Amino acid sequence: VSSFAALRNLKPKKSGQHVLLTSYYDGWAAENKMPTGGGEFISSIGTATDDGGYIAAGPGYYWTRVVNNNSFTAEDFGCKTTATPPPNFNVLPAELFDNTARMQAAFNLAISKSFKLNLSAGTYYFESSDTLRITGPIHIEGRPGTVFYHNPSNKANPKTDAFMNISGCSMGRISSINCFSNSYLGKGINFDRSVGDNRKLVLEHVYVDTFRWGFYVGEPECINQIEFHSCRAQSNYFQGIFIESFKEGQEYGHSAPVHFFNTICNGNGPTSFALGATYKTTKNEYIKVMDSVNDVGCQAYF
Amino acid sequence: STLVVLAQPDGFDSIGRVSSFAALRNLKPKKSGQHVLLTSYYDGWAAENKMPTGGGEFISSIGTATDDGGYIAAGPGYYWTRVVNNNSFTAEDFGCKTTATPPPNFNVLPAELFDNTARMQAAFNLAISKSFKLNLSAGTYYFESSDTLRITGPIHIEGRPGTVFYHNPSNKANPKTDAFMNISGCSMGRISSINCFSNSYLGKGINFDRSVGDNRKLVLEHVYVDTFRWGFYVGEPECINQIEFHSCRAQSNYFQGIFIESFKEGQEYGHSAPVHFFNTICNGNGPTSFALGATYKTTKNEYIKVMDSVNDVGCQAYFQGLSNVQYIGGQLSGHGSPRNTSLATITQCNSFIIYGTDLEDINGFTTDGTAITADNIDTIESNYLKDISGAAIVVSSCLGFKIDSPHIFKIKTLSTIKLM
Amino acid sequence: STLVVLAQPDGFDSIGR
Repeated sequence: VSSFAALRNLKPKKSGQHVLLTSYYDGWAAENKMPTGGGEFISSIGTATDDGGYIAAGPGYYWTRVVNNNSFTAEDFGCKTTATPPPNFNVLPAELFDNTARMQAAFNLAISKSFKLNLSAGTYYFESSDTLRITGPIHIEGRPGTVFYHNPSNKANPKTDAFMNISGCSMGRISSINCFSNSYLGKGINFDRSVGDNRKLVLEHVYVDTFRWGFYVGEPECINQIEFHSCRAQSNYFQGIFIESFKEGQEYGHSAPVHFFNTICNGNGPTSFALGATYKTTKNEYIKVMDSVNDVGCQAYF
Repeated sequence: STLVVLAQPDGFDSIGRVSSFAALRNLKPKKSGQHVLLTSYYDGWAAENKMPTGGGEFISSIGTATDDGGYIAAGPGYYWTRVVNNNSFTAEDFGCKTTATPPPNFNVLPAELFDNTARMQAAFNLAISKSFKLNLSAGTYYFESSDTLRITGPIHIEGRPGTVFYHNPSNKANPKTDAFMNISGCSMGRISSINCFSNSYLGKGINFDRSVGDNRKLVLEHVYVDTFRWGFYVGEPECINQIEFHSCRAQSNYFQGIFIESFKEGQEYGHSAPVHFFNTICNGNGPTSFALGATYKTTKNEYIKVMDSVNDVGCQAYFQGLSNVQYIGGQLSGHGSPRNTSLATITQCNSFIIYGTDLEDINGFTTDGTAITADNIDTIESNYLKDISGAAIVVSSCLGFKIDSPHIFKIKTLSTIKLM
Repeated sequence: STLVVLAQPDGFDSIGR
């Protein structure tokens, strides 16, 4: 079978057939690259919810992937990578395909079935009004060169909306990812208790650059016993790490303990260039980066 | 004509398959070197709601070899061997099964009871012998056997969030003290992301021994041990040199979460050294009032009294006869009001150092079993001065003890540190 | 006839490598 859409249109004669899917999209050969996202599928007669990865549905039948070694790749869900842009201020990648909805379907499969998600090198681009959510324990493993690039153009509040939200991820691991935005807007990764506590989550080689805040925590009891190993927060507009369990006049609360091992915060804070900069969105709107002409910051705030 | 059928988009379905591993045992080859496909280890997955598992590709040989139930399927005068990819394989390749995870309540068993002990022993043997990594899937593996599961050499084991090992001690010869899992000789191994529990307050979770050799640089990561009698047990010298615990948890065990005792009184001196704990937690270990009154009902309808005596006490962690021990980060806490003499007890060690560990919530007792309240506090200080009890951390005959400045709270016993 | 050969439990062997 040539592509995932062709698979949706392929009607089986009997439940339990095995077929081969070469690649998720066709036309790799006219380009200069190899097929990706293919695999082996088995048919069933009945109804099921199409997923875009694991399950391909037609009228009265569906096809399910055979998953090997309890793991899969984001390409299995139709995500695409491209060449990485430089870290300069308003610079976007060369091709702009939005991966948010397909990557959300991939995260949902990894949390539901407890498969490990394998990411490849290159940049995944994200330009969506929705935040990417992790809502349970998960294994994610990238490669040296795995990049998540966030465009805040479509967010309802670009300055404060989060790119990625993590909640309830006990005993998970997330390794080898580089998130950056080139905008001085938004939160890189936001931790919440909207699902539960991230009780023994481990982040390893996670890098967050050029947002407004890199790692953000703003409520109690949501990062108990979290661990950061070899992580980096760099060149963010206010702080690299911002943890604030409660504000003035609010009920006391905390999270405890918190462990940082060989993590670096470097270059966070308003520079004179940043103070004067204006961000140009893909809809040709202009967003003033500064809040006030007297902005100051720090590397880490606990 | 037939090539036209084969070249259709669904032509791969016209290739045949072997339906199960037993069918593979009965498949006689015509010639050594044939290749065949095995759909799944067991058949009948389609009548259920779930996908094939444990299949792969096999190659035939003419001769004799010892069957494994995984790697090699043998018949009379021939056999079949799996093709293994990326030097790794899964427990399903050996016929293991998973089921839905029970809640952590006291005498609650899973819904389906298939015993995985002999097949998991075969898989461990293949991983140690050939140096392949073993991949485990989510769900519970159930274990109910008179034999302990043994690891006897260096190994890589990698589970998933939700991988559970459930142990039923009904068939053990001595349920109260028999180990579920024995580790020995595992230098440079790694074991990660496993949750073992028993719901019985009986047995040892993971026992370390020198029956094969030293566990010289074994690394345990995200290994949880719950509701046994002891979570991690060490009971002889020179068997955990340079071991490492990363992000591990021992929780709700009857006496201790961590029990290390190189030698007892009147025995020759010995130790293991160094020992490294990083961000590990022991919590809720010790005899609770429910546990003191509980009785375990076995699958054979026998009743086993959980208590040893009505004055049972415990602690979160117990270290004896060690040297150069570092406890970095982590937590030790008595959540649930178990009866504890202390949170940590240290005896006859050399250089025990605690860096910023979180200590909290102790419900204090003496070694006899006397509750330590305000009303009798003065009496305690007179009559139990020489007892190994009465503090959040009790230190006895330790050279080079050191604790920095952690946050401590809810200490309802006589003192915070006791030195003796 | 050849389809019957290919559909046997050891049919994958008849593919060359």
